[PDB]
Amino acid sequence: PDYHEDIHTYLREMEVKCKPKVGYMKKQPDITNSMRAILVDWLVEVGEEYKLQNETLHLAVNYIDRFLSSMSVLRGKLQLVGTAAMLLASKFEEIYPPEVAEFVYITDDTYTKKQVLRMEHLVLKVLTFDLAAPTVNQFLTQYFLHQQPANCKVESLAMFLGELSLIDADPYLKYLPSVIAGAAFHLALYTVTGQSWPESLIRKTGYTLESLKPCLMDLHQTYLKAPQHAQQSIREKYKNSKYHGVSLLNPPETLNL
Amino acid sequence: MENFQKVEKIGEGTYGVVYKARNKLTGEVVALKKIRLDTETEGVPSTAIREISLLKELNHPNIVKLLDVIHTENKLYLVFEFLHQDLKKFMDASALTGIPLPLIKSYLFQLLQGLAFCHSHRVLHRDLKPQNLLINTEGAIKLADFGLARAFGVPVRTYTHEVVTLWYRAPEILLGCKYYSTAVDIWSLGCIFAEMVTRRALFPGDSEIDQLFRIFRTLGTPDEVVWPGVTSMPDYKPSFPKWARQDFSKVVPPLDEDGRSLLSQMLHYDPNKRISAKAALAHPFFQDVTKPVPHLRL
Repeated sequence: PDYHEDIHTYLREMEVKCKPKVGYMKKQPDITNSMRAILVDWLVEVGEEYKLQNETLHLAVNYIDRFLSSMSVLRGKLQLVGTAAMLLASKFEEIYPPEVAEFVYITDDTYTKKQVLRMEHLVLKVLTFDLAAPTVNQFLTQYFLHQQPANCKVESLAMFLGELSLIDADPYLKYLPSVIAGAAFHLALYTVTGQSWPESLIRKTGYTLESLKPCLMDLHQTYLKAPQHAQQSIREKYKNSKYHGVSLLNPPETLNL
Repeated sequence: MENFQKVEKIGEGTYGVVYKARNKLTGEVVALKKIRLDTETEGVPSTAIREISLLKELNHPNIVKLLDVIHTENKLYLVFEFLHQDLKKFMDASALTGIPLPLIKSYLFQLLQGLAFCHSHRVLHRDLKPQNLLINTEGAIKLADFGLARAFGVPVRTYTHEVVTLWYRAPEILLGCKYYSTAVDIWSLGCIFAEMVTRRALFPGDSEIDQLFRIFRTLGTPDEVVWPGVTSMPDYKPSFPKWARQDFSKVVPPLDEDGRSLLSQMLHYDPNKRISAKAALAHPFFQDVTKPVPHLRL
């Protein structure tokens, strides 16, 4: 707690300096939001298959969006960007990463070791080694302390909603990680407990319920539409009992804001 | 790399080798870490990935400045500010006379300032021991070697193979806690503080269990009153001998009451109750702190 406020302040500074270009997919000649959505969904599977943390997946996505913010990428190389990003994120966050051979194997050998490594080096150059990016998880972790009491279903559900925001560059690129986390948390807390974004967290973040509204409205819509959504790996992941079945919970029909 | 002149080898170090070098254009004296690639296979080592990405966010006078990273196809180089030597070599050289108390105080004060800054920037060092603490002739001391450092925006899990040497290892870890916390860094600083003071390692264990029992003989075997949870921890055995807390006047004779107080709080058993770097700096023991200059032999 001495340093907890300072961590939060600093993560707020840093999340602004690792923000992707919000408009980047429009300037990107051979790729789209839906190609991105596929890749990320696959990264979720890859993370499930190798038992990676959730933070690892959130970092990789941040890396990928920063790289595409300043590099043109053809379609057939997008997955190589994604793979190297996952590999990098593993080396940063995992206790020990899977081996490169695995990351080659998970591509159906559509690339080679040489290519994955050469891309690792490229992502590192393009991100200037700035790998320690704030994620919505880091912010949820911090918010979870303001529960009275802790409620493991609220936690699991916030993380689920958070993880959904990864998939859809429209609209989730326009929101900072701290704001997505703010919404995800309020929405989970309402769905599970019927409470709202608490006064303590307003004081901590400066974010009012008003401020989170655009993100909430979008997040709610995503939650409502999640089972029709084209990529499902996350809804799958979070029907498990690890996450208290929260992907099966029925969203409210209104938020009454 | 063409602008750098090898001066001399200064360590084999967290793989591969570390050279003193001179920039031929600016005259800046520098330390170089050479990583081969090779690697062996497997790309940029995880350890260098963390070291670079964390240490480049950590600009502070008590933290060894990372100056540059030169990334070839076939070789990777970290360039650091240069400092003449480590605390281990200096304690060693100071065996006969001892390190004067006011310089002990300066150093510990400085280490806590570096470490507070790490902690406020969500970095755990995890490998604080005297050879990873670097000093100069002007009387500064800096934290170095961030090979094992970790960001803790989300909790950091414990791992049998990536852990400080035994002597500076916190009791949490020896007892099998699942998460690291900032307190492990304070523990290590506590051990080092006492070592500067007494000239003797505080807990020099031959093994995990020996390390634990040495800790236990000095501070007493912890029980549930002192440290809620301790019995339920994975590597807690109820067969543990129940020793009693030695008199602190006898474990660090040279220290006054302020010094004993601070050390007691740095060696608190329960990680939540162990003093923080930030609170440590406000301890009365630093009331009168100064910045002496050591006598370095080199």
